[PDB]
Amino acid sequence: GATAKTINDSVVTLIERELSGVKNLLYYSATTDTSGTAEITATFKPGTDVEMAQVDVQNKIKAVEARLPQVVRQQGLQVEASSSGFLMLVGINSPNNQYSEVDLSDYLVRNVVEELKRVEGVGKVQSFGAEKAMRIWVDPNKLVSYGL
Amino acid sequence: VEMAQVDVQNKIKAVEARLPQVVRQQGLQVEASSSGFLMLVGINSPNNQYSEVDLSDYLVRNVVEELKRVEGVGKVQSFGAEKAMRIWVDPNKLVSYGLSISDVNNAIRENNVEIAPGRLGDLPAEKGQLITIPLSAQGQLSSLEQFKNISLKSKTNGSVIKLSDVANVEIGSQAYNFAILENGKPATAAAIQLSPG
Amino acid sequence: ISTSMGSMYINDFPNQGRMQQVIVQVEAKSRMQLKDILNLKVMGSSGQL
Amino acid sequence: VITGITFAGMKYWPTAFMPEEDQGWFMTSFQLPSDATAERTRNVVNQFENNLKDNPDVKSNTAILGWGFSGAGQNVAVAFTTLKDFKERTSSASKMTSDVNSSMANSTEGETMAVLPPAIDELGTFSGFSLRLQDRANLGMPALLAAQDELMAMAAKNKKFYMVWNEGLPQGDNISLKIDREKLSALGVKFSDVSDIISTSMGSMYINDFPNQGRMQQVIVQVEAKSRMQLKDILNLKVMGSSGQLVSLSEVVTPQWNKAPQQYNRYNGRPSLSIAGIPNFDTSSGEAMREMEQLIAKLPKGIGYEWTGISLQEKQSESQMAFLLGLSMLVVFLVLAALYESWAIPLSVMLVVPLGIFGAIIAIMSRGLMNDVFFKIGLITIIGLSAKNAILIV
Amino acid sequence: SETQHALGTGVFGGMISATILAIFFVPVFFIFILGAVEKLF
Amino acid sequence: ITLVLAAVFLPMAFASGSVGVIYKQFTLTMSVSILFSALLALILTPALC
Amino acid sequence: ANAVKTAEGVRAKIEELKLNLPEGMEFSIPYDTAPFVKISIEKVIHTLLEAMVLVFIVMYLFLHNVRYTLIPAIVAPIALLGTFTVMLLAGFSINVLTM
Repeated sequence: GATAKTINDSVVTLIERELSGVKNLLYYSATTDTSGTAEITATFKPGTDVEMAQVDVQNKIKAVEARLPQVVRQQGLQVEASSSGFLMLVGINSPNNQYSEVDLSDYLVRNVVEELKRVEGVGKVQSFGAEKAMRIWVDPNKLVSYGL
Repeated sequence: VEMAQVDVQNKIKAVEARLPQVVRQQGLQVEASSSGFLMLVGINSPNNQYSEVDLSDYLVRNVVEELKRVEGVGKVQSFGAEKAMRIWVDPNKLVSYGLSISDVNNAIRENNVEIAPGRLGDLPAEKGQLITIPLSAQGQLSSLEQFKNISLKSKTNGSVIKLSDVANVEIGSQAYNFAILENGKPATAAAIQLSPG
Repeated sequence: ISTSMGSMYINDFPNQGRMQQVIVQVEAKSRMQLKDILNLKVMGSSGQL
Repeated sequence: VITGITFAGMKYWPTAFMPEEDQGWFMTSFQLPSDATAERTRNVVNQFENNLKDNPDVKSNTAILGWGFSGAGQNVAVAFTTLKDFKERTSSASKMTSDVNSSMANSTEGETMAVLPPAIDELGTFSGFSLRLQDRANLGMPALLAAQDELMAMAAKNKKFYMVWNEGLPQGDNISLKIDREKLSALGVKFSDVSDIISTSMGSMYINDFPNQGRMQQVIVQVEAKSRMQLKDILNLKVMGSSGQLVSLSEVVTPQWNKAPQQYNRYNGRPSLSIAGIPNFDTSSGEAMREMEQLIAKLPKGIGYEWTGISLQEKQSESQMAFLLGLSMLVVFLVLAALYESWAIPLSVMLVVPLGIFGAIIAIMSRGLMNDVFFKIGLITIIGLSAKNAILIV
Repeated sequence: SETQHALGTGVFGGMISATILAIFFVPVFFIFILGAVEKLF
Repeated sequence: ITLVLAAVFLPMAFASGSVGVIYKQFTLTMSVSILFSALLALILTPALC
Repeated sequence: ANAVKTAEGVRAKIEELKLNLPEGMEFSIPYDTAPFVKISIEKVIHTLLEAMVLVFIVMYLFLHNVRYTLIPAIVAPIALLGTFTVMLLAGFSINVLTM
């Protein structure tokens, strides 16, 4: 519930303020987009272990938790390690079109993603599909007409 | 230090939800011990032109980030207080209008509430839409005067009263508990720690 | 009693790009003596403090 | 004289980090203006597919609509195109990327740029040079974009740059409603009342989970699509009032259009914009970096630059080569002196290295391959081999 | 091909140069360098 | 010859950056292979001859 | 993590997933990076073999005798075999640069 400018002013700057202490740091960048998520990246000297870097980053970014606004602190700051490169792309397609795209995505999400994750060496599985949900579309004219 | 800090971090997570709501609002601050004390940076005002809060707010905004650019400087800790909006309500005037402090708190909550931004054209979109643009609105008080104009509804007469009517609105140190004086004058102090190696 | 004699934190507001705190309390002059504390009243069920 | 000539041969020949390689795939990044919807990105991607349909040198090409590196939105897309095995293929990925770039430059609704795979595993998301343009004097966010535009304008003419672009979401326009407090107070409608209608006007609200075939599935509610398209829907939202007459937002809020950057990027703690470019043929990566450094020298005071990714490693490798060579030569000299119990024997062996250097430099010049890390490894090896012949004699 | 080419070209040229020239230059280098100290004595 | 050749590649293996990692592989392979070849030349080949 | 092993495991798991795939759906691998790795290592190994053959040829030409050129030629395989053990002990791996 905020604009990119407000996110940059509030959370991003405060978070980057504490990244300087981390041992073996090389460069730190940050991106704030209108989508709604702020992403900071920290790069360490070649050869540094990722495990210690992650714990150092988490510990030294806790310092701003109180300084950050309430919603960010309650939601949580997520620290991970991402290579940013895909080696394999798997997919499901229906040439006959008997099963719609939504059903295809649901079938991929329900079973395929976890089964691939259990395969060792699969750090992450970004599924460009969405599991189904109840979708309720309210007509504001109807609600206001009835006073709801 | 990192291993112990992460261990205590993980362990204290369990009871985070069992502390009082007020306590959780401020948030617990875990921190490892600091070794590597270089010096302190102290903005003393001999002429008494500025107070502790103003000097702290100048140091944090302009010099705290500015100094970290020094090679070999790891972290900086600021002693001082950060400004915050204070609403010192007169109890007798509240009695005159038949209002209580809880009413003032509710008014502050209601008037100062953020608005969720949206995007026109956001998917899903009916076929034929060719434009998408963010739409935003502001609903948060952002200045001393506007906080003074926070509306309060009276009971006996039903008139609308500014918040200044039954209170004094100002900006002061968030915590008044502690104070720092250098040469008998207001001061704030930032301490410097090494970066590793 | 908590809000009048203890600082009660309400929400955040934007000031010069930084989120600062909103705090409500009774004026320091009134929170001075025990009698003044006793003078503090409550909203009544019938509307009488 | 041989030593003198080989000295300049080392000093002046261009430099690079890693040879470019054809790995059978390439990336096409589609970027539409900030006002673009999903349909326009879909159309440009379809045209891209139409162009790549008729070439038997491509196995298949997958496009992710709505996702892209350096930004995700309705105006971004990335297409992964993979080519057939080398033997069947008759054109390298570079030629195909050039063809795609030309075809899309001919007619498209946005900027689309075909890039070869990055040489190193994770040094950037493309091949070429990446730069971060930072504001070092707090000039202002609007002025940084003007400086960036000046940089593109002055860099377009240069031969050394095949093509240079901004790697990020472009600027855009936003409607910022202004809520008048005293209007709402006089009309009697609570401010929270006008806040909570805007909050739920076009946002997504989650309520609870329902079981579907024994799987917990969220329940999401959102204002119907027809009612979150233009400013009229938000501008026409009606809220019940104390007086008994419904008041729409139009009476109590003011629509304001403003021009603002959609995405904000920072590098090393200071506001910045990302820029990407491809070194032009006949020009090494180092030459392009030097040219762009001289171009940056001309921008207004307060605009600085930094090299991120493979470029910084290239510069570091270029810097440390002299010290590496000097230390290697000193180590070999000391080892020879220790092994032969004399101070004059090693020097004769050491003097031979320039002879191999003249011939390593000559070979790289003759084929034209730019100076790179493998060339330095070859130089180190030839030092030892020439020392190995001089030892055999002396 | 390019990765192999870059690694091979430099070493090929350097070895050729340090083979053809060295057999004719190392004798002169050794003789004159030792004659320097001989003259010093 | 073996000592000279092995010593040459050692300094470069200690360079920093990604290029240092690139150099480490070459240093290991070349130096260890050269040492093994010298060991074999000293031990095995006389017996075969 | 290793891309080759991960890709092999993913393909193996797709082998199992295919059995339960509902009729009308089809698995696909639009973008794969597995080939190029093995192709590059195999090509560099082939170049290694070619270099071995060429050095054998030159040694045979200069020595003029099969046994004489055999005595040095055997050395290279043993040195490389010891180098592989040293690499395994040192924690490094097999890659195009080492090859």
